[PDB]
Amino acid sequence: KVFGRCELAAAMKRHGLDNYRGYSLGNWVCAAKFESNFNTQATNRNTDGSTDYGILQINSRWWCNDGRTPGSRNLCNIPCSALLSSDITASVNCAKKIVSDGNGMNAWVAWRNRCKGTDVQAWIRGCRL
Ligand SMILES: [Cl-]
Ligand SMILES: [Cl-]
Ligand SMILES: [Cl-]
Ligand SMILES: [Cl-]
Ligand SMILES: [Cl-]
Ligand SMILES: [Cl-]
Ligand SMILES: [Cl-]
Ligand code: NA
Ligand SMILES: [Xe]
Ligand SMILES: [Xe]
Repeated sequence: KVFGRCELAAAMKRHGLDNYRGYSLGNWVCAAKFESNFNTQATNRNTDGSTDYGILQINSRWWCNDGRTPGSRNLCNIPCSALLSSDITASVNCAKKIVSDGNGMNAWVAWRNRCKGTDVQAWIRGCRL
């Protein structure tokens, strides 16, 4: 599923991401925009052989199990496929673990490079919510 911006904002809000660990909803929407272009099915292979999954591009090195990332953990206790669902619950739940992990949203390289420090509220501007 490719979310619309406002539709994703709504979904993220519903799932308790707005201001989760202090990160306003625009941060999450922005991160999702640049991580996946709001596409729940987004996948990207990393050079280390791990893969990033879903609307927030959660990595199999730590967070999910894909059966093909040797020595990996599965800290969200989920198959990485769960992260590709049109329903964002698993992505959100895993994102919450990630962002609690100590480096906050810097875990998401696109957030750090494209969202951090920017007018992230623009991403939820005009949305009803
Ligand atoms: Cl957009
Ligand atoms: Cl915001
Ligand atoms: Cl991540
Ligand atoms: Cl497996
Ligand atoms: Cl694995
Ligand atoms: Cl684990
Ligand atoms: Cl933080
Ligand atoms: Na893993
Ligand atoms: Xe991929
Ligand atoms: Xe998400």
